[PDB]
Amino acid sequence: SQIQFTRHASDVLLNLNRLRSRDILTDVVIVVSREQFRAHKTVLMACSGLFYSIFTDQLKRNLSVINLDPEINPEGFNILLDFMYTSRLNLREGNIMAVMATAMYLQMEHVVDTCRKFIKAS
Amino acid sequence: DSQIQFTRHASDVLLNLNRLRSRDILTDVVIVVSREQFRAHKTVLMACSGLFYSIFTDQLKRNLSVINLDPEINPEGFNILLDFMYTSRLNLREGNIMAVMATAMYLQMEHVVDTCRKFIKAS
Ligand SMILES: Cc1cc(-c2cn(CC(=O)Nc3cc(N4CCOCC4)ncc3Cl)c3nc(-c4cnn(C)c4)n(C)c(=O)c23)cc(C#N)c1O
Ligand SMILES: Cc1cc(-c2cn(CC(=O)Nc3cc(N4CCOCC4)ncc3Cl)c3nc(-c4cnn(C)c4)n(C)c(=O)c23)cc(C#N)c1O
Repeated sequence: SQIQFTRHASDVLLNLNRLRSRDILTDVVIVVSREQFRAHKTVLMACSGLFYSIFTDQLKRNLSVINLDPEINPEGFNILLDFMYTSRLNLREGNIMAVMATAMYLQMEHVVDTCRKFIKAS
Repeated sequence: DSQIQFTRHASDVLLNLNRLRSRDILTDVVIVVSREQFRAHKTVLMACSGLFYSIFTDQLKRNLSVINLDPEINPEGFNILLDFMYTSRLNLREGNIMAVMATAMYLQMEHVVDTCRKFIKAS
């Protein structure tokens, strides 16, 4: 017998995004071409297969500054990073290309799937 | 303006954070509760507790790796609330209601406290 708090997880994520906005306990800077992004490694690992792999591998686990592949563009990463901390994704025909490629690179199948559906729809 | 919202994202994030805790991956604090030690992520503690948010909002308190709770706090009560923080689920029983409530009040977790109040009424 347990009590289920329906909004707990969502409330936790809100507060994690609050901490991100004020740069509290952020422990990694993601560099994407010309832009810097600060985040929590734990959240990154919780939302991306790439980051889960990096931060559990003996080569890159302790890095505090990560450089994504040059082909990734900052606009797409910003979108997916905001999704990580909000569960919300702003998808349009003008950014779907970048969003889908970034999500495939970050290994985030749900966004990829949603992108594929968005394409075959329009 | 509008956007797509993934209804299960947050729950899966929390589950993966709990998996990292179980693996002791990127845990950055030890909470000492009488004779017991609990490892955790400050970020989750801050996101779930008014006490932990207040403590760790100080970068010098945030630098600490060992936090001793009030010695009067029951370790089983804290363990129940720690599991709750990482799962959204609270194991409330007649055998533990008093420890959970006192601990929830100490950690400044209103929803659990009020849940315990409703529980005590129903009993
Ligand atoms: C909430 C959310 C999460 C993810 C998402 C997160 N992670 C990383 C991840 O799994 N971390 C953890 C896994 C475990 N394990 C416990 C034992 O069993 C399960 C694994 N423990 C702790 C952590 Cl932290 C993803 N990894 C992949 C992937 C690609 N190749 N492989 C081999 C895996 N794919 C495809 C994904 O989608 C995601 C994506 C989205 C989206 N969109 C999303 O919303
Ligand atoms: C999901 C969940 C959360 C909480 C819960 C979490 N926090 C801590 C918290 O808010 N941290 C953050 C706050 C902010 N903001 C602060 C205000 O504006 C600027 C930004 N930014 C990031 C973070 Cl991390 C709580 N603090 C109190 C409390 C008691 N006195 N005071 C003064 C506060 N009470 C009563 C609570 O319940 C909770 C409890 C439960 C339960 N049960 C639960 O399920």
